[PDB]
Amino acid sequence: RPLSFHEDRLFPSDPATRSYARGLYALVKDLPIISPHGHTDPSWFATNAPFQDATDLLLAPDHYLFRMLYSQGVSLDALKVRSKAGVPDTDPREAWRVFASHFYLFRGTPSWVWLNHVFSQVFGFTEFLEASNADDYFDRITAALATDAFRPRALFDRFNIETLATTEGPHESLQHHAAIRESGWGGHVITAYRPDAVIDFEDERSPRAFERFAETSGQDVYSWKSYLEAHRLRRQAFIDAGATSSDHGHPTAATADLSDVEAEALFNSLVKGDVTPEKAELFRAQMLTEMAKMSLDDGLVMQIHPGSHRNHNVGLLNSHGRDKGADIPMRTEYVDALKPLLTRLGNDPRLSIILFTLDETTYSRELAPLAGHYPVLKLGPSWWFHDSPEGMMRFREQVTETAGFYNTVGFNDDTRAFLSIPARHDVARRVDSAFLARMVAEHRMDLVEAEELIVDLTYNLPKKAYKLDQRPDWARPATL
Amino acid sequence: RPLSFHEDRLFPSDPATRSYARGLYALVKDLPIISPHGHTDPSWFATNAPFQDATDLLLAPDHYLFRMLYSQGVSLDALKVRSKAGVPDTDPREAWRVFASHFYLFRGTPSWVWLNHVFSQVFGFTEFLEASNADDYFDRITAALATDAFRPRALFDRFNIETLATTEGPHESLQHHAAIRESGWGGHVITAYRPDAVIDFEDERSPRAFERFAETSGQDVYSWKSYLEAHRLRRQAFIDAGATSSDHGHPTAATADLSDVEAEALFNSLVKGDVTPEKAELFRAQMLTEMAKMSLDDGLVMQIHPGSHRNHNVGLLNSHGRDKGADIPMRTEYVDALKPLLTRLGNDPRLSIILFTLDETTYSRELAPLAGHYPVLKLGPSWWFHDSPEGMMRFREQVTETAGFYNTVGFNDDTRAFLSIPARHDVARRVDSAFLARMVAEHRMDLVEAEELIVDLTYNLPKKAYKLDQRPDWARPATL
Amino acid sequence: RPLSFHEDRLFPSDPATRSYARGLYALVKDLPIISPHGHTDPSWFATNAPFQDATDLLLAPDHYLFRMLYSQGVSLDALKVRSKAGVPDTDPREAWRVFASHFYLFRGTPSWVWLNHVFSQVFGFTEFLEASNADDYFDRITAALATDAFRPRALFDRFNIETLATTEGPHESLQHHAAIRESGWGGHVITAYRPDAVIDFEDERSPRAFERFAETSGQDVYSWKSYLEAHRLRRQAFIDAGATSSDHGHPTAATADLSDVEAEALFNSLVKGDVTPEKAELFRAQMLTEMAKMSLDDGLVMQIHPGSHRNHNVGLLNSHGRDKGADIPMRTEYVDALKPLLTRLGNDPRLSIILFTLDETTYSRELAPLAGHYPVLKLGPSWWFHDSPEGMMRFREQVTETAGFYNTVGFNDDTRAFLSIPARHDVARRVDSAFLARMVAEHRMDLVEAEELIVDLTYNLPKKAYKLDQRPDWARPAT
Ligand SMILES: [K+]
Ligand SMILES: [K+]
Ligand SMILES: [K+]
Repeated sequence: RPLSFHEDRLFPSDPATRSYARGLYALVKDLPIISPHGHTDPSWFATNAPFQDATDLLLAPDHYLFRMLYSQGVSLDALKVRSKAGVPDTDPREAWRVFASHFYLFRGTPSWVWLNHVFSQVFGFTEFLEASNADDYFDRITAALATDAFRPRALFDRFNIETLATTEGPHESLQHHAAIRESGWGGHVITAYRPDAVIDFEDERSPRAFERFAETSGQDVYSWKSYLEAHRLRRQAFIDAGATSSDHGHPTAATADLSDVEAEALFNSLVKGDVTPEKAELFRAQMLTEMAKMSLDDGLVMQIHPGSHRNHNVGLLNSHGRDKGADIPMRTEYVDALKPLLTRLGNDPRLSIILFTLDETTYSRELAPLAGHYPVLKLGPSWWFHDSPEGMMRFREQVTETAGFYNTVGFNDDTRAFLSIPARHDVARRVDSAFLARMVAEHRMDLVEAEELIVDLTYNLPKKAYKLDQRPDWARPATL
Repeated sequence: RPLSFHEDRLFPSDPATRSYARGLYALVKDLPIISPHGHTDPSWFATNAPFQDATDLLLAPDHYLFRMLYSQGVSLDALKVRSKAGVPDTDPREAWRVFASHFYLFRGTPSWVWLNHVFSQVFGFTEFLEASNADDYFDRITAALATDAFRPRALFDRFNIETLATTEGPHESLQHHAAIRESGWGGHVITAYRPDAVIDFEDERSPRAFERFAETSGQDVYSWKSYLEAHRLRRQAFIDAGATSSDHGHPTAATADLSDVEAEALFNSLVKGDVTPEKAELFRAQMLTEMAKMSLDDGLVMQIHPGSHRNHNVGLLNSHGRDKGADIPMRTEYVDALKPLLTRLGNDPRLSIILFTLDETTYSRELAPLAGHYPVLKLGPSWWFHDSPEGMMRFREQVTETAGFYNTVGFNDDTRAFLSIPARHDVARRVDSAFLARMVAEHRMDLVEAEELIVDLTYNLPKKAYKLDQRPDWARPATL
Repeated sequence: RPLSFHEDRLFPSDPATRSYARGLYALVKDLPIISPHGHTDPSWFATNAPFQDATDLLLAPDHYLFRMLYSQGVSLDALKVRSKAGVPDTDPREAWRVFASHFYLFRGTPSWVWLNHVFSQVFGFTEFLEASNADDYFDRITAALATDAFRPRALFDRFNIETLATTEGPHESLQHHAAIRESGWGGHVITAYRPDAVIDFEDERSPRAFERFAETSGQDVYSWKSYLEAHRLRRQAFIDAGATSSDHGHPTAATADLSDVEAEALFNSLVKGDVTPEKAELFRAQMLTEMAKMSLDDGLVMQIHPGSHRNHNVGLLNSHGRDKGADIPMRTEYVDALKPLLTRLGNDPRLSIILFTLDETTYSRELAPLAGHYPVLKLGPSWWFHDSPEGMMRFREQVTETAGFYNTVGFNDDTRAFLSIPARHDVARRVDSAFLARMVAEHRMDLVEAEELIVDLTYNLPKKAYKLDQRPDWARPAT
């Protein structure tokens, strides 16, 4: 069976609308990729070591894929998924065989589009992945990964990535990032500040996180005023690594505006070990405001990623640990939650906040009204389960009416799967084009406006929001 | 004015999409109906007595219809709706006359589609229902009901129903199901286990339910371990009557994982008469887990139907009683709610749970993320008010990207109106055809995949999910 | 760059569906405007004084426009927005300049459609608004407002408005309405009862509104039984001014059924000064039921507009005050909330309630199942942030299947911007035509049904629902 990957995919069937869409996408398809939020390993580009298997690249590290298979009765051992006891005994060929046999599950899901984009456009496959085709797929991409063109830096250059952001905590060292810039390569690989491990006292890996947060900053992190200094010192070390943004994956969008003493008192109680869910929530809430207060000084762009019920499968958390596809969205609140921070700093020009959600109902109700008013608020793209074609379309249909396009930030891939990056960004460009085309076709915007918009949405608006206009000296110049 | 019931109804207007839709539907339109959850009376097929009126068959027992009329100033006595004081004194012809004169209300509703299917396909009417057409409709339906071709069993065969499930509690007899099997007629009419009345202590008809639950089981029902034995024995009796499923219509999706002594303690308090809203919730929650623990042994597929505010009209509950169209959906939660059961049994191979909702906002947020991960969880079709062209489409648009298609169970009609069964299944088939057609037209799926999926969704997937693959000897063999 | 305002705007691109839409809209485009809920100033038509600037008419009063600009970093002083310290020192021409340079922000928003309608249809502009175009736009509409064709009364007649309802509290005078109905101009301008200031005790302007509520009624407003009489007497004065409606903008849709004695107990505590959030909520809850009980006698139609977290920007409330575009929607509940009122009066033929929402998730879940059952309940059109093409389409797509079309109430504009009224009503007619066309094209309704429906939805249904069938003798006959 052939792999048919149509040049006009994701555009609406209506030929009038499809013709407008294709023209808008034409203006935008070969523009460089700006990836200002993501979870790729910077040690891939630091060492420039090859990837080994198809499984180690596409199957084992991607939770979107092994979720579905786990959901249908397949063990994580059968797919070589990294356990807490280490990498399983399974043959990487046999792990791939199981995936290929279960590839039908992904029909109508965005993984069908992303992987077939990788298969047809990166590897040049001409047949569709099945059980009969499985081994041919395995050894042909294993062989491709051994070649010099499929080295991490070479792929970065081939994919036309202008900016790539990894996410690191304050307790981990930025040694791999230093290696990117002191090598002459010039690929603009940046970091972002995720202090979640030293902010969430209910995190099980928080005691060890605090311990190496002390090493990296050289401060008394168990006393409040030097805990804050430690954040300031580490933030500056991130800005020195090029970072322009901070990221905050809290369970809630809650913020608080405690006095310096009220915060210290709370900090003392939690460090003492008297950790209640109420105190831990309030500290996370106070830290959002505290991080924003530092952003007034150091100029970091603040991303809030709330609403994930992390580690919902308890039995899986014991056996395999974090990020194994069992993080489930919760209903999130913003109007009452963000009010304390917005009372203090909501009209401040020096602050920039980008809001994400796992709860689509808040789009037209809360997010678009808030962001269409507050100078500091901006709207991030549809995230996680919603970075799909239908989720992206719902975003545009529900957000634009009140917020407009200029109160959004564009798109990020938000992935560990490196090869899927051009695939994911392509999908975004086509869906934006489809939305914009429909506005032209229904005479809700002029074509001249639409042609200005995709270039803005794709390229200019991400760059302004993430303060990416100032390229460093160690990076390549920005060219079209 | 003519009854124009078009061949291309429910397909999108876009001609390229419409023609894919038409092609997929043709592959599926004449497949047998599998109806694994519903509320038809089993006595209809055991006695094979004819229906009497157009009013008694279409108007009086259907709450979808009299709701709208009651909503517009019509009394239920005017429409011959069974009161708590019995069947009203009004003329069935006059009841039909009022409905006919108010049939315009249903413009744009799915009942327009279902009833016009019944009028044009089942009865062969050629004119549209109006006030001046009313009497002609009444006596032509009534005359038709006297014929041998409109006997319940004869209609079951004409409709090409393969499997029909009814819904009984543990306190009622499986009298009519035994009579169906024992007869020469080979219709596969089965049952479903719905223990709601002996589980909800806040149910007003619970003390009488518990009383006859003791008669049907022969057990000490007001003592814990033998209340559980009474459930096991009754479930076995349902299995022997052909049941493959259980059904749970609780106010919430809440589950619990109490110890044996904690469960007995709570049970004893409620049996004593200390029914507090908190304790009644906890028992309904604990019983969800308890039914799943029984399902580990007997293989009953567990359907959860939560989130209905039953009997919202208090005045109507006093005068007429239950199921009179005053049950309003509530905001429903699944993530925290289902966690205690999923921690215990979420990764078990032997357990099969099907989740339904009245809260469409949980599709992309909670249900699909949960069902796209857990081995035990599957998604039921859009239910009740969302069992409709716009509703089924929203389900498919919001659920597919995370759960896929193979984590869904197809379609159930969930109706008492027997004549609307082929009408409702036809709507399911056209909307599914329309959705798949849009995937093909926008090149998000290959035609080959869509042709496979339409047949699976219609026939194979409802069969697998409801364990309908073993026909019993007392029914017909399954042919296309 | 030309101002191209296409004659088939807002209809779907699909040529067959579009052709149906165009035919349904043709049946309805020139019908008179029924505006059963709005916030226009009755003194405009009473005095018939002209409007001054482009800024004072279009930019400064409309919060949809200055929301977007403030959101991008523009000060409200730079846009001549009324502060608490009065009208700013800035030039109206220079305020217009800022808006014109930032008109690109409104791409994809309903403000694009409304304003270009005003620009092309009301004014006759031929070029698109830009920074280089700013000054020409300003003084050409400044000069047009001086002319006799653009006087409030002349525009009312030109726009073919049949009915206009304004919104007044019980503590203010209906002098301007009295001036309307005694002059020879036959424009049907009515009012609507909005008792929010004398019911919400957490309102900062409540103690002052209680004082003038006593003045206009001549009752002991600070004791329960005469407080209720003060409402009844003021409600009669509104009906004298032609009002058919009351409006209730509470934070919650909560209702209550307290006894006469529990209600007085609660009232007495709040008048004492013991205002707690729980007591204030319960009073707002009880007062909804009380207004409903009054509606059984005087026949007023009850509009519930819940869910707005008003004055979310604290610093802006202190500096500029109310209605400055910082009123954010909250999640709203209707099922448990409306139950105490519906247990008492849910089946009563004399009662009419119209339900609004700011929370689109309640449409298919709560609002349509409630309205598709209870004899008293009806659904108002998509409100505020949702009175827009995608919002109205989501409304129709989520409400119709359970509630039907006859449990809805048509459209209202809900606006201060008087020139935007025909624009907003046109959008409503185009989207309704679009939705009905899609039903016909998918053969879910017949064309005969759709042809009846847009005329009902546009004209007949709003009139029946707001009891606008009996024209008073001071107003022009409807034609
Ligand atoms: K599953
Ligand atoms: K109604
Ligand atoms: K903003």
